[PDB]
Amino acid sequence: MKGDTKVINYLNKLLGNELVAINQYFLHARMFKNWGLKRLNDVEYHESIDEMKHADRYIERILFLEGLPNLQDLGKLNIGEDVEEMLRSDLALELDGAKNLREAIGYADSVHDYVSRDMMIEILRDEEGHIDFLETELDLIQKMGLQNYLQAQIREEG
Amino acid sequence: MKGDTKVINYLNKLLGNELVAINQYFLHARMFKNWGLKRLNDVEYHESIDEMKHADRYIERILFLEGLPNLQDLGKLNIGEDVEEMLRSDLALELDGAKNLREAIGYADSVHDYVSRDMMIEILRDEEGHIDFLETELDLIQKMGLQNYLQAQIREEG
Amino acid sequence: MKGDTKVINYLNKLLGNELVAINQYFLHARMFKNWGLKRLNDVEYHESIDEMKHADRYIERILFLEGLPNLQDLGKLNIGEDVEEMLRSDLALELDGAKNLREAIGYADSVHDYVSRDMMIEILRDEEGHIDFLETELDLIQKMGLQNYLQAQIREEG
Amino acid sequence: MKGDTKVINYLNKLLGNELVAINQYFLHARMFKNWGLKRLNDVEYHESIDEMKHADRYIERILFLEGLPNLQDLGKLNIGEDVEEMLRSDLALELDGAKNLREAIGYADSVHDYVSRDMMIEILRDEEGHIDFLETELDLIQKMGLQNYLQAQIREEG
Amino acid sequence: MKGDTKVINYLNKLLGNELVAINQYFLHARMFKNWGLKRLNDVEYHESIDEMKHADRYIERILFLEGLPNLQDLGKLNIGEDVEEMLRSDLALELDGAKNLREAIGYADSVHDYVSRDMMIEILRDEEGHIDFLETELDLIQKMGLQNYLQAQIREEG
Amino acid sequence: MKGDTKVINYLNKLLGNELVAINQYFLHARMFKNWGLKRLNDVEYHESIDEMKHADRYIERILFLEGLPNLQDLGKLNIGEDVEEMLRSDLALELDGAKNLREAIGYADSVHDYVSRDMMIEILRDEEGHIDFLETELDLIQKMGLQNYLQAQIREEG
Amino acid sequence: MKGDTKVINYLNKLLGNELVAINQYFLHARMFKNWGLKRLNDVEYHESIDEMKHADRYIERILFLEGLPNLQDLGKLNIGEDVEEMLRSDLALELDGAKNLREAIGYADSVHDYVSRDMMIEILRDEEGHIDFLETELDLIQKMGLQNYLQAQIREEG
Ligand code: HEM
Ligand code: HEM
Ligand code: HEM
Ligand SMILES: [Fe+2]
Ligand SMILES: [Fe+2]
Ligand SMILES: [Fe+2]
Ligand SMILES: [Fe+2]
Ligand SMILES: [Fe+2]
Ligand SMILES: [Fe+2]
Ligand SMILES: [Fe+2]
Ligand SMILES: [Fe+2]
Ligand SMILES: [Fe+2]
Ligand SMILES: [Fe+2]
Ligand SMILES: [Fe+2]
Ligand SMILES: [Fe+2]
Ligand SMILES: [Fe+2]
Ligand SMILES: [Fe+2]
Repeated sequence: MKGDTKVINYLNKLLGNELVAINQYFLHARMFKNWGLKRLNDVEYHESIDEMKHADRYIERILFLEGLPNLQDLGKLNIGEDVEEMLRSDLALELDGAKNLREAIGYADSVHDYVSRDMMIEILRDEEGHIDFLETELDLIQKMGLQNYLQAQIREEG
Repeated sequence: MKGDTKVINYLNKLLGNELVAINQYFLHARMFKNWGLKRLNDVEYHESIDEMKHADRYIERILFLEGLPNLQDLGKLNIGEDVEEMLRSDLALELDGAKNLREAIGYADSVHDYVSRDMMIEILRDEEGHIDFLETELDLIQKMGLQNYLQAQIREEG
Repeated sequence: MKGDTKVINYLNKLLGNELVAINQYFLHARMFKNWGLKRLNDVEYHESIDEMKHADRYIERILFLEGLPNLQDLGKLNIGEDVEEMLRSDLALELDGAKNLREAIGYADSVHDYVSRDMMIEILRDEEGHIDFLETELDLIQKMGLQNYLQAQIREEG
Repeated sequence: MKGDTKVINYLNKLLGNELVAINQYFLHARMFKNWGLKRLNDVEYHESIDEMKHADRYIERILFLEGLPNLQDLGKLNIGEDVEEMLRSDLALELDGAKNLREAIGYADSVHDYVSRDMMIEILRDEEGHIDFLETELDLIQKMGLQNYLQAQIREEG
Repeated sequence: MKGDTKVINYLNKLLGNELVAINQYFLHARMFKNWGLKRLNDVEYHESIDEMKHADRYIERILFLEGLPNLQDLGKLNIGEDVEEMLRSDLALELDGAKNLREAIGYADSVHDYVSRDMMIEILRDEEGHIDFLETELDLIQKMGLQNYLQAQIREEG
Repeated sequence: MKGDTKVINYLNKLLGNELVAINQYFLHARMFKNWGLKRLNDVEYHESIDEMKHADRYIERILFLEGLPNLQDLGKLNIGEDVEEMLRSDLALELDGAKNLREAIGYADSVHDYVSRDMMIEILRDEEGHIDFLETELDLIQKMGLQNYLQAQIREEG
Repeated sequence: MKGDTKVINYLNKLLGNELVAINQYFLHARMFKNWGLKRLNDVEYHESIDEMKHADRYIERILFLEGLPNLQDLGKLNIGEDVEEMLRSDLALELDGAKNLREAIGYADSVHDYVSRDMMIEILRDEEGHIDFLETELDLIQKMGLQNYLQAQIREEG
């Protein structure tokens, strides 16, 4: 079914955001793993799979609307060298992605692409969950101190 | 069965205490949840359900004694902005409720409403359990320090 | 994540509606229970739990958006003294809450709070179900007469 | 296999009757459902599925005999506004369909289309069951009165 | 263990009340059974067993306290000839027994027979349940009318 | 609950589209079945049930909003005589229905009928799935040729 | 453990190859899915997961050897517009990656990084499997013709 062109560009831009998050979350996960911060590896990994699922949804949707999914262009990763910095970097990235999502959802509505919209509202809801997680971790770091926070990441949560 | 009027007023006043505790405990629970203090959310939540059960018992009793349960008037919530302050506020509230309970139990005895009394002694026993919990948490905060105490709330207790 | 201020006020106002319905439905339930109208106790009780779930969702959302959930202010209960009057009162309350919900959903859309909106559309759908139930019961009362209607509430529905 | 032409016209006319009954029974079912007459929704719904099965049989038979099933022409629905009127309308419709069935069965016999006949005798037997149901309900309405009859439809039959 | 004499007289008087209720409830049950009011037979029967359990408790207690249980004197039965009258008669009897129970509980307290008291408060709680049942049935009779009430007793409650 | 009048007209028009699709899909299914194209019978049949579910949802919604579901008027069926033509006809019909859906969804939003909207967005999502299926089949016919395509429909897909 | 620098550059270059293959295989998979070539979607998807596992292994190894995994630079995707072209493009990519792998394995040996080597020989073995698959499919296309080949991709392999 021939989709609206500008909807497809939004879908590709959103896809672009997910491709960045996939990589940044996966590296972060395995950095934590290497450092033995077992709990942060499990969570960041599971957020990486999340973004993968999101990318898949965009890709299928773009293809269905008869556009060309763009997996070639990869935006800026910002990795960071310590826990706080890296969590903070993931948070900034989610915030920028939520902004793009808000814009695309409004536009899909105005051209009547209600199913693209509905898929996007779902993804936003997942993002908003990732945002909540990061914000919470970052405040815990400050409330309990970095040393206690790190000790609390050594074992996986059952 | 037509109950003693003053017993019904006591039952409504006790109900009023429970309605306050229901709300204060539930908000507290979800504040802790938001902060990621998973363990305090589970406990405060389970104390909220507790007060709900208490309210239900009062409501059924009032109705049985042919009075009018009063769910319209809600006393002062005192929420607080940090863990200690909020736990302390729950403790003051339980202490005031135990006081009212002691008074009502004595009175139900003197007008021979032994089953109202028996229900109330049971509830008091549950309150006394909540009091124990709060007092213990508050002392732990001081003995181990706030930072260690907070770290200890991150995971739920199995 | 810092939410829009006016969205938070709407969320608190909606929360306020749920707190009223929680109490009015619960008292109604136990009044029916006392009268031995077993079936109406089961349904009204299950609608009380429903509103509780709604309140919880608002509370968590407000907290997530970094506002202060307001459980202190409780609007007017209208209890009533016989079945019809009480059902009718629940119906008026749902109708006013649906009105507030419609307004809040429109506003959340225009400030791009699509997830608050999505949660609210879900709640509205549940309300619309409660409305359907009350309207149906009220018509049954008239079609079959009060005496037959009452006899039909004595046993629980399997 | 090339069927007799007039048999195919009969099969299409019978199909036409079923298409009317499908719709009239389904709307009736959901009207009862809306009114909370749970038992009448279950029965009328199950009669709707019944007519659907009948339509399917005609369609397959017409196709097998190499004719063109006609699903385009839809006869007059007569919906009605209250229980009696609607049940009575379903009864008149079944009576007219049984008449057409009797005629078609005789004709299929005389051109030796014994399997079309055999399918039709089966369908007639089901119709005769629907007729029995409607007649019984309509007499119950008069014998026990409308109010008692309505109360008796509120719960589904196990 | 030698009990207080006046406690034993109270226990015998309470026992006397239970012996009356045992018989009155059992006859009532089987009257309802004979009339085909299956539901009232089940409930009144189960209240008869209840009073039997109460009698047993008094008997064991009196014996333990070294007194002589008195099963010889049987107070006035008031049977009645129709449903209302008979239910009303059971209600008056429970009311008189609750009065005696209230008096005995106060006295057991003042002579420090706390376990006799504790057993009696339990029994009172069961009586208060029987009172609730009778009051409810009697109001249902008036609210729905005798004819509808009777029809509602024909089948047992699952 | 009294719905917006124009929403009800949209719901009836959408219902009208579903009634057409129900019949066109069902005949198509049994045509394929007759031709021994087992796989296309299973898929088209399952799309017929799909439209039935959609019709049911509209009917219940219209009734809830207190309008009159219209099952009397049936739009133009376009059946076709060979596989391609028939698939193509189903595709044109879905495309026209999606158009009407897009329009109705926008309007329900502007009069605040958010639950009608939410139901409609769901249905659109199902339609968009049917569209995908038809488009894919039609391209497969061209890519692999009609003879190979037909052979591939002989067995059902596990 | 501080690894050899040039081994880390090889590991990053190999990682780079995997990141390209991940994306190219995933898009290819969902293109096939969209076209209804169910079997090629399953296989290409499962090769995408394969490359992901490979990337993960490189990432963990680089981190262990104390280098910086590079997920920022993405080489040229070559997508293609029809089955042959796309399969052929995957084949050229695997061939270039096998070449880089052969070179890296020899070098790891000469600096005594035997475990990096051992991981790489394993990955090469998987690549060599992908190469086999693509070569076989491409020959099948020629031996049986494109139309027959396409028909053979419609159903998934059990
Ligand atoms: C007003 C703020 C309240 C909130 C936010 C709230 C919330 C909740 C929640 C989330 C549940 C769990 C739902 C479930 O059982 O699956 C629950 C259960 C329950 N609530 Fe409330 N509630 C409130 C007030 C009340 C009031 C006024 C009553 C009346 C007495 C009440 C009585 C109950 C009872 C009896 C249960 C079931 C307990 C159980 O068996 O687990 N609640 N509530
Ligand atoms: C036009 C208004 C119609 C409505 C509202 C409607 C509705 C429904 C519904 C809700 C179901 C149950 C879905 C399920 O099986 O889970 C159903 C089943 C079915 N319908 Fe329809 N339908 C309609 C017309 C038709 C027509 C024209 C046919 C063609 C003969 C048909 C044939 C069938 C068949 C064969 C089943 C499955 C029966 C079974 O095995 O349970 N229906 N319908
Ligand atoms: C580029 C760096 C990537 C890495 C290191 C990576 C890694 C992984 C790993 C280790 C798994 C788990 C394997 C398993 O399921 O057993 C996985 C799963 C998956 N990946 Fe990736 N991946 C990457 C990129 C992508 C991309 C670009 C996509 C395309 C959308 C994608 C889509 C998926 C999907 C759909 C799953 C299965 C999710 C599930 O059902 O559990 N990934 N990935
Ligand atoms: Fe995402
Ligand atoms: Fe995210
Ligand atoms: Fe309490
Ligand atoms: Fe408490
Ligand atoms: Fe609600
Ligand atoms: Fe509600
Ligand atoms: Fe039929
Ligand atoms: Fe019929
Ligand atoms: Fe007793
Ligand atoms: Fe008793
Ligand atoms: Fe549909
Ligand atoms: Fe469709
Ligand atoms: Fe690989
Ligand atoms: Fe490979």
